Amino acid sequence: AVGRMKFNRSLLREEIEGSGILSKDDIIDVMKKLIDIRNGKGEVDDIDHLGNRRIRSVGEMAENQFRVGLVRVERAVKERLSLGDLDTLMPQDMINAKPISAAVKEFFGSSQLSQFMDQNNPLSEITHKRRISALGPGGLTRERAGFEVRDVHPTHYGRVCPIETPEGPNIGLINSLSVYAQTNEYGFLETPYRKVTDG
Amino acid sequence: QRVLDATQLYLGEIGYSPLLTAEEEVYFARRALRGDVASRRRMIESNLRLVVKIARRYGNRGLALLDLIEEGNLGLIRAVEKFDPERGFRFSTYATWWIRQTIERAIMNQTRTIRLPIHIVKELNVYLRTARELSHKLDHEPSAEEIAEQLDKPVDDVSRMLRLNERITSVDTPLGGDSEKALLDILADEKENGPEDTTQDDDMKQSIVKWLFELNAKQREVLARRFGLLGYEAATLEDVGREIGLTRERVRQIQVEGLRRLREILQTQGLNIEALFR
Amino acid sequence: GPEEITADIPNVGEAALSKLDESGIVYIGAEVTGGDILVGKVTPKGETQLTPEEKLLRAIFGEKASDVKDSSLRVPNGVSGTVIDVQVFTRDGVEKDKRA
Amino acid sequence: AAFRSVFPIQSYSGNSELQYVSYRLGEPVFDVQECQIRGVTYSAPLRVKLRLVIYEREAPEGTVKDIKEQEVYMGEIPLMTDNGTFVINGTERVIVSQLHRSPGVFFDSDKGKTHSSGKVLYNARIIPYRGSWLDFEFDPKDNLFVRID
Amino acid sequence: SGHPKSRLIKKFTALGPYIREGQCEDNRFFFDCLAVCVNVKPAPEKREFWGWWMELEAQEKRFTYRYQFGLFDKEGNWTVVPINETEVVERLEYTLREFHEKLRDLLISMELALEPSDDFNDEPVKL
Repeated sequence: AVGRMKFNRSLLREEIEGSGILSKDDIIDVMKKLIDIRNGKGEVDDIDHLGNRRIRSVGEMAENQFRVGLVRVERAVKERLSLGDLDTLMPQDMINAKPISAAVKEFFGSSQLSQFMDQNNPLSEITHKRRISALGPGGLTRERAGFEVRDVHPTHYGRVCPIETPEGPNIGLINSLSVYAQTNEYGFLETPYRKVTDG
Repeated sequence: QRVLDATQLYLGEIGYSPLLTAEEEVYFARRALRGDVASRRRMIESNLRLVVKIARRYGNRGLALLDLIEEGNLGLIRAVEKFDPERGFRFSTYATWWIRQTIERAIMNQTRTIRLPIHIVKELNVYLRTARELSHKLDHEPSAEEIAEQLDKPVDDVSRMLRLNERITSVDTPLGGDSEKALLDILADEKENGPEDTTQDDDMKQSIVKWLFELNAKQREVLARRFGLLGYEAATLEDVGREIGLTRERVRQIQVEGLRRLREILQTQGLNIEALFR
Repeated sequence: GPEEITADIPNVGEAALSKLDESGIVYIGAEVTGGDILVGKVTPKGETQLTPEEKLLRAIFGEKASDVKDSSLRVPNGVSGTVIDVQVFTRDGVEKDKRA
Repeated sequence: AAFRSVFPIQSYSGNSELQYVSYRLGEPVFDVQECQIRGVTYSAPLRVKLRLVIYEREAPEGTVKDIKEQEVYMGEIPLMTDNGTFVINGTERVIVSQLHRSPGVFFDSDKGKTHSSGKVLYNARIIPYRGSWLDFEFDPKDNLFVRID
Repeated sequence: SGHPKSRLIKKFTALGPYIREGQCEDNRFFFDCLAVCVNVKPAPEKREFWGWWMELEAQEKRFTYRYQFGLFDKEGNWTVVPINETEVVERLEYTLREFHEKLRDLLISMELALEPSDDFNDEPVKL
């Protein structure tokens, strides 16, 4: 839903939802927009801009790991089903508990992001929980993190702290969330502002 | 020009034989079992796709795919070796047993780095199947006690067979996530003594030899051949009875006398039983 | 064989075995320090085949050989604390001792 | 969402299909204090109610001769405690939230030399949450070149 | 050789379990089809076969065949003796006729002729 929203908002469509897969007019519109970007009309984006950067969390990544367990259970169930019999067999042996448990425990036990709580303060607990790291699965590493994602942005204001990042090899990859910085329906970091009316 | 990996070349290769009909299979086996090698070549060369089909199911065990295929090939060669066309059966039903069993024995043999035998692996697979069926009844991991309950076998036996399912780890994997510390940095060479224990032993040996030469000759020859210490062999009291001093009781007597003198000599240097044995 | 837990550990004197109870675990509240025995663990071994220097030593002092080796949990070097808690787990079927 | 995504699983057109009904989560046998002491995780089991359907022969979308509902178990999800922490093997772990690039089209340029003439070569890139990538890079001769993964 | 002579043995092996490759000669090829066992009971080596056995003679004009019948002995040879039994003779004749049909279609595909020998006239099969 997020990718289709960012898509139809990037090539200027009125819908913000649709088919999660591509279509012909999607690819043709991306081609025409790229061509217009060559001819001058339209400008390039930037990755560090926080309208182009989500926030995955425990629910999102845990559901992804649960899907990763279930596709292997789907492979094993298609192996059990079509082969052999029909049967009047019951669906208690066609499903092995240990792959799904293995997947979700492999995430929660030792992922990149499953870290020990640095529990030697209240403050250390809170700022471990409110961590915005850009490493891990689907994220870059320290060796090939150029000077752009290390940098601060004019969009960080109100979303990500500019002075709380651990110096060292990962400067500005282990950013910390601001105080009031909420999180969208989709996941980009939104921040409160109080509306000036007429004056 | 094929892309040169081993799997694509093989799977493209095996299709160059038409699959045989039943009368065709029977005639080829009739020619094969009387010693015509071309018939054997045709029968084994055609049913390779059967081996890939059967060994397709045995994937994602310890062996890679082409290992499973090649081990099924051995059983297929065994199957044409012992096929009978006189039962009238289709060849696939008889060869399926041989190929399936010789890939099963392959996974039982060449998977574990410490090779468990066949019957131990079948006994462990009995328990793992029981645990897989027991996990849906109590919705947690069935214990060693639970499997020993459901099979009514002794708990120590099931505990032993599950401990023989250790999944022997690597050494070269790093620890703690950060790629700076594998098990070579953690493990200590336990059999090799360092310089401290190695110099304590040599100093103790020289001290023993010095104290023995501090003791008189008749005592220390008994105490030397008695333990094989001062360049001698560890002899019996009966043996040094016939060899040096004919009264075995006197050999025991001079041994106790030398031990008392050495007790005094050791305790003069402050080394008591608390000193040498904490 | 099984590694036992008892407080009869070979080649250690009473000076460290004062702090354990009779069940091989230390007392709660005991002021332990660097090197003292917390939990006395005897471990079985076999085929000793002693070098004749240790044979002569154990014959000088009359000491017996020990078929059980000592793998007791002692305190690491440097840390001197106060034992505030002992949690004893047991596999089912194993007999709990007096401490557990 | 994950179940209704991957389920129903059907056979290899084998007139049989495993569908999903509803799930439910169990009660943890150990609360957080006892499971921090005991060294186990703080988890709860999901008893997924499933149903195995059997399509009939000569029945493409004909009826089912045999359906069978059976509440099955699989896995054990660690429950998040009341502060945002988990208990995994006696310890206390915190799943750090990740900031990744948003899926969808992404019209980056090149803006480097990369040509020995300094021409810029714009490239679209279509990142999904799951699936194969797609670029459309320009070439220095103003050729438009797709590339897939 | 003095013919194409090397593709044809491949066509014969593609024809089916009939050509004995080692029993071929210069411009002369061999064919047999083991079809009826004499007994089921003994070992698969010691199971003799009721079958026919014909040789060839290769000319660029025509292909020459001489038919024979008999048994395949345990020693690995053939002896011209027919068993007076109807349906096994019909089995040998029917399989032989299918083989001859496939071989005739093969030499049709190379546009050759299928001539019987001077000694085919003593064979009790129809061809």
